[PDB]
Amino acid sequence: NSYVALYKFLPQENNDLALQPGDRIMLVDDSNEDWWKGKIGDRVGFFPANFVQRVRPGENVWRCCQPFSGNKEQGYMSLKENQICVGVGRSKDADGFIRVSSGKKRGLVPVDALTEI
Repeated sequence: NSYVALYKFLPQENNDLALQPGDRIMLVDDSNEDWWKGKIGDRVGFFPANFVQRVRPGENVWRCCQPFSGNKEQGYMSLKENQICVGVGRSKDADGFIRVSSGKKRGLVPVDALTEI
């Protein structure tokens, strides 16, 4: 049931849940395709389904600290500053990169383009 927020979300309705990038969220209800219910702290409410990503046990959450332009055809994923990424720290490679997922995309990014939330 564990997710992370990818983007800022300001509540529109009383029943909404405010999100900040990097927030850990417990999923409560994904029965609607557009609006999911979840919990952060003691707050519960709705947010856009596409604003979150799964985080598995033993996965790290990072934010991009400098932009990276990546060649997608070779398996590199471009990053914008403040973009949220999920991966496993010890999977970093011999060449200064690491594979991470961000939203629906995945690829190699520089280790030095990432920092802890």
